[PDB]
Amino acid sequence: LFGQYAADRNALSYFLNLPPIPGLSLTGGFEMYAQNKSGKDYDAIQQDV
Amino acid sequence: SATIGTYYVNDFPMLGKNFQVNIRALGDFRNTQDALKNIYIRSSDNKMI
Repeated sequence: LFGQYAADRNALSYFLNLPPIPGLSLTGGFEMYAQNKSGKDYDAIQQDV
Repeated sequence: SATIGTYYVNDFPMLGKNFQVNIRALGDFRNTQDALKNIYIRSSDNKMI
């Protein structure tokens, strides 16, 4: 499937096999949240991120 | 309530969280017992009473 859709065209396609365990991540990728307290606009938050 | 007391109309945004908006008369006017004399209200005939 990846070979078929190598050309982006107008869509971004990611093909994944379903998780072996629902609600779990095999890679262990951390989930990190950076909380803004001053109240900066989301554009500035995205720039900093 | 608005002149003598505190009237919480709605909320306004500051530092992300919502904070109250309160209407009250200047403390000097509410001090005396005869504060009612200074206060005014408009009848249905658009006359101040």
